[PDB]
Amino acid sequence: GRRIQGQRRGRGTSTFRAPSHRYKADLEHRKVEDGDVIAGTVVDIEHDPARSAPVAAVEFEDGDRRLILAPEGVGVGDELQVGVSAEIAPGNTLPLAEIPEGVPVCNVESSPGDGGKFARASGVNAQLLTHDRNVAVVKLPSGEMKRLDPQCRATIGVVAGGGRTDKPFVKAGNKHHKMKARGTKWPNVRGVAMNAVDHPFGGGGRQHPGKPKSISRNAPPGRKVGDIASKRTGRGG
Amino acid sequence: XTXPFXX
RNA sequence: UUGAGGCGCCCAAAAUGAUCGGGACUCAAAUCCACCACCGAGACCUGUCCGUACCACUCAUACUGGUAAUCGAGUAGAUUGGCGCUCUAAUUGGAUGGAAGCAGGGGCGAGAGCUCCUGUGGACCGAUUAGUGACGAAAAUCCUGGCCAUAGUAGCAGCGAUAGUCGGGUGAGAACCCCGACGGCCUAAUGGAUAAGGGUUCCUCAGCACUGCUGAUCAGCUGAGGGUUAGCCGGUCCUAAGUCUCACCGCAACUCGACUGAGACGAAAUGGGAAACAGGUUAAUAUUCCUGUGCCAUCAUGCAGUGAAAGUUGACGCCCUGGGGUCGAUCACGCCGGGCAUCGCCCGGUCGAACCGUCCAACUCCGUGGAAGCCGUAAUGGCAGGAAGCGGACGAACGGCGGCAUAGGGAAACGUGAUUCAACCUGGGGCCCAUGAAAAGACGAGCAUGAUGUCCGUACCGAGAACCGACACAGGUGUCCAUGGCGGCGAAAGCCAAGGCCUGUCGGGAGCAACCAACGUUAGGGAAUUCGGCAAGUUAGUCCCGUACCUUCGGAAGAAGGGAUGCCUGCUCCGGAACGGAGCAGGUCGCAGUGACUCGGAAGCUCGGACUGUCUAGUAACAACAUAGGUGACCGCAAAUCCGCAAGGACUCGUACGGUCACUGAAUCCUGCCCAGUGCAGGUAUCUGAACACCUCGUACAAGAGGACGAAGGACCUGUCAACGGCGGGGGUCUUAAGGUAGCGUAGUACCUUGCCGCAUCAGUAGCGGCUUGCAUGAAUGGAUUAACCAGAGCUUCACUGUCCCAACGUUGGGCCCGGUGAACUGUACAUUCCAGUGCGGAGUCUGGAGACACCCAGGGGGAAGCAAAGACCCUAUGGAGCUUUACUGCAGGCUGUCGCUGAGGACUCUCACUCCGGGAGGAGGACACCGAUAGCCGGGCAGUUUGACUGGGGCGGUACGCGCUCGAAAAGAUAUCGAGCGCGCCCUAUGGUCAUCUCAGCCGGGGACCCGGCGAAGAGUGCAAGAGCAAAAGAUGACUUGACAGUGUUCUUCCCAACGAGGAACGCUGACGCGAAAGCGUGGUCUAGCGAACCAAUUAGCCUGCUUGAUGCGGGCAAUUGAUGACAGAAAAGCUACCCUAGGGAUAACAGAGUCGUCACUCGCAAGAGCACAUAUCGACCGAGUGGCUUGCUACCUCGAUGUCGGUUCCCUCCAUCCUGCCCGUGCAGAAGCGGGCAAGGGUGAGGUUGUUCGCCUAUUAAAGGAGGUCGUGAGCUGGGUUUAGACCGUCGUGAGACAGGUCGGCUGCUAUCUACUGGGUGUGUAGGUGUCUGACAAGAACGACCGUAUAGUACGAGAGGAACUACGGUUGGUGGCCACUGGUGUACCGGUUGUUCGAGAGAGCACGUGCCGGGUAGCC
RNA sequence: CUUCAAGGGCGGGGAGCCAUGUGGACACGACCCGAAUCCGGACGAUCUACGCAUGGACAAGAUGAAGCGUGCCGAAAGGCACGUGGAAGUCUGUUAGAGUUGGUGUCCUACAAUACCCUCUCGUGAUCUAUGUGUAGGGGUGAAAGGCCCAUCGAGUCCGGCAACAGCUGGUUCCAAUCGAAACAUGUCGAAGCAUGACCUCCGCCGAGGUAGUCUGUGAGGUAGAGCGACCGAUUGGU
Ligand SMILES: [Cl-]
Ligand SMILES: [Cl-]
Ligand SMILES: [Cl-]
Ligand SMILES: [Cl-]
Ligand SMILES: [Cl-]
Ligand SMILES: [K+]
Ligand SMILES: [Mg+2]
Ligand SMILES: [Mg+2]
Ligand SMILES: [Mg+2]
Ligand SMILES: [Mg+2]
Ligand SMILES: [Mg+2]
Ligand SMILES: [Mg+2]
Ligand SMILES: [Mg+2]
Ligand SMILES: [Mg+2]
Ligand SMILES: [Mg+2]
Ligand SMILES: [Mg+2]
Ligand SMILES: [Mg+2]
Ligand SMILES: [Mg+2]
Ligand SMILES: [Mg+2]
Ligand SMILES: [Mg+2]
Ligand SMILES: [Mg+2]
Ligand SMILES: [Mg+2]
Ligand SMILES: [Mg+2]
Ligand SMILES: [Mg+2]
Ligand SMILES: [Mg+2]
Ligand SMILES: [Mg+2]
Ligand SMILES: [Mg+2]
Ligand SMILES: [Mg+2]
Ligand SMILES: [Mg+2]
Ligand SMILES: [Mg+2]
Ligand SMILES: [Mg+2]
Ligand SMILES: [Mg+2]
Ligand SMILES: [Mg+2]
Ligand SMILES: [Mg+2]
Ligand SMILES: [Mg+2]
Ligand SMILES: [Mg+2]
Ligand SMILES: [Mg+2]
Ligand SMILES: [Mg+2]
Ligand SMILES: [Mg+2]
Ligand SMILES: [Mg+2]
Ligand SMILES: [Mg+2]
Ligand SMILES: [Mg+2]
Ligand SMILES: [Mg+2]
Ligand SMILES: [Mg+2]
Ligand SMILES: [Mg+2]
Ligand SMILES: [Mg+2]
Ligand SMILES: [Mg+2]
Ligand SMILES: [Mg+2]
Ligand SMILES: [Mg+2]
Ligand SMILES: [Mg+2]
Ligand SMILES: [Mg+2]
Ligand SMILES: [Mg+2]
Ligand SMILES: [Mg+2]
Ligand SMILES: [Mg+2]
Ligand SMILES: [Mg+2]
Ligand SMILES: [Mg+2]
Ligand SMILES: [Mg+2]
Ligand SMILES: [Mg+2]
Ligand SMILES: [Mg+2]
Ligand SMILES: [Mg+2]
Ligand SMILES: [Mg+2]
Ligand SMILES: [Mg+2]
Ligand SMILES: [Mg+2]
Ligand SMILES: [Mg+2]
Ligand SMILES: [Mg+2]
Ligand SMILES: [Mg+2]
Ligand SMILES: [Mg+2]
Ligand SMILES: [Mg+2]
Ligand SMILES: [Mg+2]
Ligand SMILES: [Mg+2]
Ligand SMILES: [Mg+2]
Ligand SMILES: [Mg+2]
Ligand SMILES: [Mg+2]
Ligand SMILES: [Mg+2]
Ligand SMILES: [Mg+2]
Ligand code: NA
Ligand code: NA
Ligand code: NA
Ligand code: NA
Ligand code: NA
Ligand code: NA
Ligand code: NA
Ligand code: NA
Ligand code: NA
Ligand code: NA
Ligand code: NA
Ligand code: NA
Ligand code: NA
Ligand code: NA
Ligand code: NA
Ligand code: NA
Ligand code: NA
Ligand code: NA
Ligand code: NA
Ligand code: NA
Ligand code: NA
Ligand code: NA
Ligand code: NA
Ligand code: NA
Ligand code: NA
Ligand code: NA
Ligand code: NA
Ligand code: NA
Ligand code: NA
Ligand code: NA
Ligand code: NA
Ligand code: NA
Ligand code: NA
Ligand code: NA
Repeated sequence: GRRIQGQRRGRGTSTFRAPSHRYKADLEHRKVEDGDVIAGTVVDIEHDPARSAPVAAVEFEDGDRRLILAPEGVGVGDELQVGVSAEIAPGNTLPLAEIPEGVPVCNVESSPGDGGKFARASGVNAQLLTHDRNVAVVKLPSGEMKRLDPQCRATIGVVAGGGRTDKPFVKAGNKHHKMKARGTKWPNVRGVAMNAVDHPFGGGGRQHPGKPKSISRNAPPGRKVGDIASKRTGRGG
Repeated sequence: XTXPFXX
């Protein structure tokens, strides 16, 4: 047959890429030799095209102007701080070690210094639970307990724009416009509606998958479609 | 090739 | 009275025109028995010749003589002698006193071919012999070239752009080249400016051979010249998506490849951007040249300035909106110029830049002020955190104002105000799960004077002739002019300017016929048309009133329905006002007031999809795709998923409110049961599970054999169905897990089926509702349902109407005639055909007849199985491709063990390689991971292939695919079919072998056991089909035995004849045995079935052999046994294709023809029976005999280089087995009404409802509403509803692709007529100059068919009820021919009314599609 | 050679080698043409699909969402009326522009290798459009039709492999003389083909019989017919 859609994707052509040339800023934590003496003032609040959520512009003491993954409640004028001694308020970024347990955190680092990886979507937030001289236990937004180095820096508060998913798109046109700002091919045609040549589910006189939808993890790309390595399906039982 | 000549 | 025979008669019906070949024939020209004489082949006889064979002579196959009664046909094919062509060689010739070739002609040869004469030609050409070979053509839908018919034919008409006419000019020549007038056409274009693209097409002169749909003096044509001028318009510069180069890395390698780093490239209308305006000028350029005026940049000098880089700008989305404001447009008045002439109107003009200077509204801010309710807006809004007011800072236009300008421009005047206001300027509000470039550059940052400002583009077209489309192509092709006038909501129609054009480039003629394209109008009726209202029509603008069901409360809704509508006079209200809007009163015309134009028909029921959206460029726009919404799956990012060979990359400037992978498909009510199979996932005592290392054996090593350990995986267990899918039979459990819940239901799913009932209609295979046992409904393979939406499918109603009854007339372009231009398709040949026949069964050409004088014009297309296409259907080929899968085999990829990198101290620590995070310091990780190598598992993701043959086509079924018997099989042998009966793929250590003893079934008699006797040639038994053999045995009993032995042959068979293997059998030999007294018997079973190659392995005994050589190991070989290929003389092997493709086949199916006639239709013979009695008024079984060729079936003859389907339609001919009509017979015939039959084909046999239907069902009429043939008549006539392509849905089946003798929505109809045929029209020839009038061989007709009524008569008849006829009349219907006084239609002749617009008004006209609309209408045609 | 043995197989009493012509076989293009493939390297996104960059386009009218305002009612929450406002994959619309339902009209050697006319759909958005740019062939692109990738698509185009192979259709050119078939048997993935036989022809050899007809003799045979108290099995009735 022909490569299925998932295979055209990898090639990274236009249709499948994100309009990076239209993105504002690779939101990443600042760096500080140490001390923590760093702090800047919120200058503006902008819309981040890449995440359909607001981001805050900031000017630091050393005259450094950069956009920041904004938590909720951060307004212009506000003064944020980034360092080991940074105050324990919303908006400030500091190593989990200095953050008190039970505090909602966002934009957490996987490895200290990576500048943030976890919890960065609209309104999500991690949860610092356990402290240790060795491990800091964070409960990610997926509900998973993540064991992190207490040296991994993170921002206090929950990500801004929460509740964005509550309103339906209502019409194709609204998806269209949003989709156009992401690295995604849209709309979606179901395999079952295609020709056998184009997808493992294609063909037939009527529309239905030609085999059970649950595919093996070891399946080769081109054949791995439907329910990937499903531990189970359905809602019952 | 499509029924009546040549539809 | 009866028997037999000959000839005939009855029985006896078919489709264009009857037949024995025809004419025709009757004491025959028939038939039968004899007889006579003739005709009639290439046979037979005979003369001569030829060939072939043989004989004699001969070197001879040279002659000569002889023989053939026993020689003379021939496709494929074998054999053999010869002719012709090129060039070489030897020998030898001809030619300018004329070679070759060519044309015509003479002679020879059976012939291929040779040769001569004449003319042409003007320089080469042969013969013999031996060679040579790109050596001989009628053919291949053969190739190239040329040419004829076609044919003076089609096209030069069709397009909402119908365009011209009269004078004249130039000229050899003028319909189309030019001037004028008149008449028109184009209005987002047919005008103006341009991008791309073209590339000289631009201008001028000279031309017409080419090109131009005709002509040309003209030209985008030909030829020669000429033409494009920039500091301030573009390019150039900047950066965009993105691109390239170098470096680095990869790769076997590169002209290859991702990242990273650096550099460069990337915008001419239309991104950003230093600067130019006005006039004049040329045949052609022009913000470029010239005149005037202005501006920018850089540098130089001088003065000022020390500021100088922070900031601003460049620089930005979508929707709504206010304010400022120019051009334009219009209004008022003045001036200049024109026009008009009944008035006093109408048109044009009334100018003047860049730039310099200056003005500033909005926004923001400041002071003052001091609002507790005020300020403000179109709207939102604003304020003690300080509102209004006042004052002020900053601050706009491509705008105003002044200059510019006793510049420029105008014949002149060379205005002033106003409204609405494009451009341009500046604000306010709203939206985003969407956030709406960047860089160079400018500003910030003065002034004078001078210098410099190069390089490239610049013509023209920019399209119904300069571009792409082969064309001067009705197609395609971007931007700006969106503000010209009336009109009106309008960038709409219609009409008209400016500007453009008469080149969407052939004309002339006929009241101009048929026929065709577009179209107008048609009385009465009104969907009767048709698959279907297809096509057309109706409605229509604006205001007022008014508005149902349902509904998601938005909608439905312009529901529906009703009324109004002009002009004129005088006014009111809103507003600053409009040349804006809303109303009032009065007057008044028309058939008509949105008077043209513009401009919805409406309502309901059902189905589908929620909606807008998407799609098969070029037959499908749909119910298909998408969608929001619902759900499931995967993943914590060093992730899941995906790309790359690698170096590396997309997702990702992303992070679970993410994004990947799938399913379902808005809302609403809901979404039952099943984990057995399959899939996915988790677990796992135990079982199974590879390689490395390890243990044993083996080998001086090694190959190799085995063991131990055991990963993923599997077994096993569990979870899971919004995962593939499943939800029955039976009974009051069974398969295989469950056994169909809510719902829905004859469904786009229901075979039966037009289901039953109801609605509706005269009538309803339709539609709707109810029922519903559901062939074969049903829950995210989503079920039910649903407002809104729809070029979706079905149905009903009102309205409307030429769709129809049933056609007519008209309009324009063709058609027809004439001038000019000028193709193509097609062509074996012949060709005036017709009716029949025959023939490979579908003939212009054969056969028999008939008909037929030639040529030409027009027509509609009957035939040439017409033209066009090597049939798509079907089969076949050891053809192709796309697709599928638990087909065969492999290849990626994933998982997993192991080895290397790889290090220190069956679980564990560390750090040092290696990895990752980090700017670094350092942190995490860590001998793992990554990478290289290997092993096991998963593995249609991908690749290559296979998937047999036989067959009354193929498939399914079957195996007649290897064997045996009887019959078929025709008394030797051989012998077919999917022929008839039926078997074999073993079994047996005895069921083999020998010997001894013995005789069986069955029956009878005596004491179904046993015992005795008798009869008993064979019916018993002998392993198994069948057929055959056998009795002191081949059978039975008993005993003994292992010959069912080794080796090697002969022969037959397998395979008749007649080659062919394995296998089988018969008969020997050698060896060794058994039994018997012995002869002898035993080469398995009494005979014919019980079977298997090569390679490879194992096995038996002996030997041969392995690369200089010895030893050991391990190999190679001679002989043979065993292991299987049953498709059985041996491949290792599944499907779909409707997305299809190719080679072919009528070797083979579907359609039609043809043969057949079981089937079907009809008849006849006999006449049981019933018909109250009575076979025969009527009905009529059984059985028997037939005719037809409508049905079906069979066959496979014809066509697969195509003979276009079903149904319908239109139009023509026919058949009789007759429905009606006429004339008759019988009657269970009183009459009337019927029932049955006979002759008979003249005429008739109609209209509608469901259905694509044919068929059939139903309604009302009727004299009756018959059936059938013509290629199931009729697609070079129509239609296209159905079957039967490509899309899609449902049910069923399938793992799947996909299928269906299931249903359903959608789905392109080609061609200019040569021949023949006919309808009509002419020109000639024949009869052999003329005018007029006739005749009538033959030819055509349906020219007439039928019905109702009245008198007869309430009569005959009859108890009555009821109720005729002859005849004479009147009328109707269908058909036919003709005609127009009458009625009716038309009537773009004509006359009138009237809307919009233009000519100033009036008058009088043009346009509104070939009449603007409306009203009337003559002739003619109907 | 096999072999106790026997019996078999192959070979043996000197003819070859070379040359030239010619018949035929096998491999190769193999007498010639004839088709759908398969594979390699290249050239195409001037068409079209999808994306991206930078620009442009949408007369006029209709409906009237939120928000806001005024008035009335209310203790309040709020409600009602009127106005304002101007929302919408909203409506009408040949505005421009886009699309393509019916006529199964015209055309169908066309104006045109997809046109013309009328009718019809959309027309503020998932909109339309110019230019620039990206994706390339078992690969793209695809709101999915196997659609599209320059009149080319169930795997583009060009050239090459290449004179592909075919058991399938078509064709294969001068004269004469002699002989003269087979359309059958066996085997075959074989039945549209081959091989081996039968059969046709040619050559060398052998050397006296041969046997298509008839008669007779010595033999083989169970078909026609017939018949069945002759088997066998069917098939009537009566005392
Ligand atoms: Cl999303
Ligand atoms: Cl000769
Ligand atoms: Cl330019
Ligand atoms: Cl405002
Ligand atoms: Cl009637
Ligand atoms: K055929
Ligand atoms: Mg980032
Ligand atoms: Mg995108
Ligand atoms: Mg979808
Ligand atoms: Mg499909
Ligand atoms: Mg597949
Ligand atoms: Mg579905
Ligand atoms: Mg087809
Ligand atoms: Mg002969
Ligand atoms: Mg000589
Ligand atoms: Mg020939
Ligand atoms: Mg003609
Ligand atoms: Mg005209
Ligand atoms: Mg001239
Ligand atoms: Mg010119
Ligand atoms: Mg550049
Ligand atoms: Mg520009
Ligand atoms: Mg010019
Ligand atoms: Mg110019
Ligand atoms: Mg032209
Ligand atoms: Mg009428
Ligand atoms: Mg009807
Ligand atoms: Mg009818
Ligand atoms: Mg219509
Ligand atoms: Mg007023
Ligand atoms: Mg239905
Ligand atoms: Mg829809
Ligand atoms: Mg199409
Ligand atoms: Mg459509
Ligand atoms: Mg269509
Ligand atoms: Mg969804
Ligand atoms: Mg759908
Ligand atoms: Mg019903
Ligand atoms: Mg369910
Ligand atoms: Mg489905
Ligand atoms: Mg063919
Ligand atoms: Mg087929
Ligand atoms: Mg294939
Ligand atoms: Mg890194
Ligand atoms: Mg495959
Ligand atoms: Mg077959
Ligand atoms: Mg015999
Ligand atoms: Mg024996
Ligand atoms: Mg083998
Ligand atoms: Mg063995
Ligand atoms: Mg065989
Ligand atoms: Mg055999
Ligand atoms: Mg074919
Ligand atoms: Mg045949
Ligand atoms: Mg025909
Ligand atoms: Mg009769
Ligand atoms: Mg008749
Ligand atoms: Mg027919
Ligand atoms: Mg008929
Ligand atoms: Mg016809
Ligand atoms: Mg036709
Ligand atoms: Mg025609
Ligand atoms: Mg149809
Ligand atoms: Mg239909
Ligand atoms: Mg249909
Ligand atoms: Mg007119
Ligand atoms: Mg191959
Ligand atoms: Mg392009
Ligand atoms: Mg309002
Ligand atoms: Mg809309
Ligand atoms: Mg519209
Ligand atoms: Mg398909
Ligand atoms: Mg010959
Ligand atoms: Mg001869
Ligand atoms: Mg007999
Ligand atoms: Na399927
Ligand atoms: Na011959
Ligand atoms: Na000014
Ligand atoms: Na106007
Ligand atoms: Na002309
Ligand atoms: Na729409
Ligand atoms: Na299961
Ligand atoms: Na399971
Ligand atoms: Na079901
Ligand atoms: Na639509
Ligand atoms: Na009409
Ligand atoms: Na004809
Ligand atoms: Na294919
Ligand atoms: Na096979
Ligand atoms: Na044998
Ligand atoms: Na018959
Ligand atoms: Na044919
Ligand atoms: Na028909
Ligand atoms: Na008759
Ligand atoms: Na026919
Ligand atoms: Na027809
Ligand atoms: Na047709
Ligand atoms: Na191939
Ligand atoms: Na392109
Ligand atoms: Na309101
Ligand atoms: Na159309
Ligand atoms: Na390809
Ligand atoms: Na080639
Ligand atoms: Na082949
Ligand atoms: Na064959
Ligand atoms: Na044969
Ligand atoms: Na065969
Ligand atoms: Na003799
Ligand atoms: Na006989």
